[PDB]
Amino acid sequence: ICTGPNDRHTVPQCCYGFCIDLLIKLARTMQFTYEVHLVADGKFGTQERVQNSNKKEWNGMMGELLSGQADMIVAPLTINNERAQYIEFSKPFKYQGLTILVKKEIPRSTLDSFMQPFQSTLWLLVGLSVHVVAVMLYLLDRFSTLSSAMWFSWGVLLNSGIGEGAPRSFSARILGMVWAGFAMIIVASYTANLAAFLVLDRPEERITGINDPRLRNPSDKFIYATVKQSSVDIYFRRQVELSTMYRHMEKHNYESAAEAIQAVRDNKLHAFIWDSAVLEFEASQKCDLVTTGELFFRSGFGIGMRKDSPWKQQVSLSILKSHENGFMEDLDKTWVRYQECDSRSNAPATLTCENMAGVFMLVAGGIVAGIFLIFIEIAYK
Amino acid sequence: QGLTILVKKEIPRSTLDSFMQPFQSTLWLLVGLSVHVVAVMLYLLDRFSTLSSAMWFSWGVLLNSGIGEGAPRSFSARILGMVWAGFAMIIVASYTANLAAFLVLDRPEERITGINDPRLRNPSDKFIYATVKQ
Amino acid sequence: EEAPFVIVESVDPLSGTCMRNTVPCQKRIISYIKKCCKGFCIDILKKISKSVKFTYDLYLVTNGKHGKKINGTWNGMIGEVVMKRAYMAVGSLTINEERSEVVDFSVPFIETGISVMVSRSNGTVSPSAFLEPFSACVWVMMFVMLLIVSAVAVFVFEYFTIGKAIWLLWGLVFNNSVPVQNPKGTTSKIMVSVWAFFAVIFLASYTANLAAFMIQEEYVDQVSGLSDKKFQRPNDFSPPFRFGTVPNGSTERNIRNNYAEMHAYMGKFNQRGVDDALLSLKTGKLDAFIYDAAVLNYMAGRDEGCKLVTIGSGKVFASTGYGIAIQKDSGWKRQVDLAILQLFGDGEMEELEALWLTGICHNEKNEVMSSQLDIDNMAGVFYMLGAAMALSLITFISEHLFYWQ
Amino acid sequence: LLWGLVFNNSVPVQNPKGTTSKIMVSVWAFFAVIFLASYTANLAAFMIQ
Ligand SMILES: *[C@@H]1O[C@H](CO)[C@@H](O[C@@H]2O[C@H](CO)[C@@H](O)[C@H](O)[C@H]2NC(C)=O)[C@H](O)[C@H]1NC(C)=O
Ligand SMILES: O=C(Nc1ccccc1)N[C@H]1C[C@H](C(=O)O)Nc2cc(Cl)cc(Cl)c21
Ligand SMILES: *[C@@H]1O[C@H](CO)[C@@H](O)[C@H](O)[C@H]1NC(C)=O
Repeated sequence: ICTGPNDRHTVPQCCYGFCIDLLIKLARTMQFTYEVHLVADGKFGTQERVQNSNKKEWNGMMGELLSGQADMIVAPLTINNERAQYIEFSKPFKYQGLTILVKKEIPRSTLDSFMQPFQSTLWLLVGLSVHVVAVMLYLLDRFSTLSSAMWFSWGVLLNSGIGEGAPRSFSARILGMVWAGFAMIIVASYTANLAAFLVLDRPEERITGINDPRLRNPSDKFIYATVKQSSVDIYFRRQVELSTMYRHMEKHNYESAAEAIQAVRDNKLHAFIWDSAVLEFEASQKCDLVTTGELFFRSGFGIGMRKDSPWKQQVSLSILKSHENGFMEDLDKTWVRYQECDSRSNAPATLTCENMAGVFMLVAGGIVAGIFLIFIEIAYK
Repeated sequence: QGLTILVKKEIPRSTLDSFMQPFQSTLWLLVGLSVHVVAVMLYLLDRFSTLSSAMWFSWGVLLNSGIGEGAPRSFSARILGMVWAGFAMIIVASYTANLAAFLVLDRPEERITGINDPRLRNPSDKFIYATVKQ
Repeated sequence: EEAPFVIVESVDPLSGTCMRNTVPCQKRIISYIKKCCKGFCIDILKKISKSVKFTYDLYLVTNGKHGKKINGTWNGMIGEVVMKRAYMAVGSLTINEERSEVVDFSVPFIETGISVMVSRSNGTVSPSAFLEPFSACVWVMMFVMLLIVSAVAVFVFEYFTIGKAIWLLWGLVFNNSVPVQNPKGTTSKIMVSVWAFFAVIFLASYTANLAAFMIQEEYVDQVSGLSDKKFQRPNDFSPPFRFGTVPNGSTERNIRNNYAEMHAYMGKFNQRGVDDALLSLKTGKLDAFIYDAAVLNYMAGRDEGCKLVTIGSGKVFASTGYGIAIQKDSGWKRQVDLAILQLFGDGEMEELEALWLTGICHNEKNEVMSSQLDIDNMAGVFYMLGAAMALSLITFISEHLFYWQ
Repeated sequence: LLWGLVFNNSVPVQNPKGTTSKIMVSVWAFFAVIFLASYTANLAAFMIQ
């Protein structure tokens, strides 16, 4: 049961999940009877000056613990110095860090058309030179079989076995013997160039952690931010070497944590900063979106208690002993480990029809040219 | 001026050893057997509704030559050879690809880069280097 | 000192007892034989003393162990804090429960656990090599265009035999099996010459792309985790391979006292001393190695060449932390915590890390040339060959099938 | 004929008969197919530096 006052509507609904699982597990150890409710403010809490000179208060669930409302916190509550002066923390049960989100990069974006490795000039150049050498062979054979030689030439380039022509001269022979070499060279170089184009088409490298130099000062092709008034700025703004990124974010900020995913999937945010185990469980579910391999802020959540409850030490011992049997690992496997998708380096971009279709257009060109050319025999006869 | 490091010329030509290298002896003998295998199979399939002929045809088509004017007169032999040819093409293709791979990603060694080269963070004894004492 | 966290060093006669940036380990070990020490945790003590500001000796352990107990009597640094001969112990030390009970523990400062080390791999290539460079679509559009152009050949020579032109055409794609009856007539020859162009473009583009798949990565190559039959079944799938750990340590009880077989199986392949296993894995003497996390995540990244890499670091087993051990219920336990939780905020942690911990092979190494005797991965084409042979036998069956009628 | 064979099959001609001859020529074709292949392989390097 879960009495959520943010439906002014206090409504009883239900709630569950990884944390709830750990709680319901731990319960059997120490005979816990417990109601459960949510936070009206919907934020963790931090030390903030109030009444403009009067006091320093905690604006959230942390305060609700200190205020006397709550008695123990179970949620992804962070650990640092500032909070440690008024709470008591169990050992951490789930380490984590700071990462970035980006959509899937490119499954197939490589080739356009088949003539691409050459450029139109050399095409027409060889198309001319072939008839050139053809008629030259023709004369050299004629004056010590025209259509014959025209075939022989314009075929040998095309690897076919059409026509049974030959040279009867000596000049034509010594010429064709290297005409063949030029033929082989063209096809060779063509293959080599196409291979080059298909192997060194690196679309883009996935941006690498916070220390990626592209972020040293960002180009406007890097939209990224956090949620205004999070606990991450306590390491962004409180650090001096990030104030530039701080200004970029305060201007690029997105509305909601869910608005971040909405905007990334909307091709309007192309990178997003947050904690590891918050996005990583959405990458392996939202297969079009994955993280970066790096970790920025070393910390791990834990359970909070009012200062010096008579079992602080006890629950910490239990959460330790219950961390290595199988509980955390198995609960992750069944609760955070979809493993539905697995990305890699820039794949070798399997060929699709839509960029290999161009040659079929010349196939259709031959098809149509047939029924035209056919009656030319009937005419010439 | 500044502070730098000296190393001899790295490698002008140190890449290839032998032509059979991209394959390894097993597959060689495997195809060498299978060719005669499919040859005699074609022979029987044509014989019982020209032996040396078929032996040529087969053991030639792998070699791109134009030797011999054989053919199949059956239907079974025809439909078999039509894909025997495909296997032929595939072998040569893969061979070229593998040799290209071996010739393109043979990076012998990268020339050591300045003082901040991590190989020097603690050196392996394959890095002899010093100054003049005093 | 049992790792790149504390370093022992003898005495220097030049600059006093030894250099700066190190602190004297003055331990009258065996009988004031002075040594001096530096490293990672030494640095963190030299910053603890900047906000608790006390005085401290530095004397090592009688037994050089990590803290296993016997008969309730304790050994190791724990063994010399349980008797409170020494008010506090730091350095490389895990955090379990049987240790968490006798004394207390601070907030951890670097996370560790269990992982596995193994000689890395050869260069494997998927059995699917042949099929890769195309979508299945073109592979049927092939037959489509073949049949339609054969029909056009029908139309043309109306003005060979159509159970034969297919033979020639299909042959031409796969690089010129064997010449046959060339269809006469100028128009026909034009159409076929056109087809040859499509051929030469096709085979070329093929070889081009197939010259890509052999230039990208591979080789997960080792395991899934402690749940694999590979581990728990010693001889089922692969008989002879064998692994182990080092006894005397913490990582024992978190395997023996919870897993059954692997303990009695490793009881014959354990090595005294850490780097003995490094020597073994250098020459294939042992197959796999299990130990603490951080010592491994270091020892790999600073070898000669990264031929020895973790098995998918992103996965860990029984993730716990190091820490700082204090005598029972002293009032200090708070301050040190309040102390250390500052340094995570001040970036100094990453600083000391870069001062010691970074590894060389951080970048993705070059996907190695995969020279192949790989009958295994090229097998699929042999199996399609056999499939052709079966189609042959059944087609011959069709002969008699028509023949009886 | 021989010179033609190296450069990928210009045009068929009078095939010399006799079993031994045919053996020798079939051997030569092997050298051919290895040669052209190795060529294309290497020429697919100079365009990657
Ligand atoms: C470490 O484990 C080994 C056995 O795995 C044992 O070391 C033995 O070492 C102690 C102390 O030197 C000796 O008293 C024993 O006789 C040794 N065993 C044998 C069979 O001879 C011991 O269990 C552990 N010792 C330490 C110091 O951790
Ligand atoms: O940033 C916020 N709230 C916010 C909401 C809308 C707009 C801006 C900020 N909360 C943080 C702090 C708090 C914590 O204990 O870490 N809850 C918590 C829990 C998880 Cl799992 C991840 C984070 Cl970042 C957070
Ligand atoms: C391939 O692996 C085996 C054993 O692992 C060994 O020959 C070597 O480590 C690898 N080969 C090369 C050439 O390094």
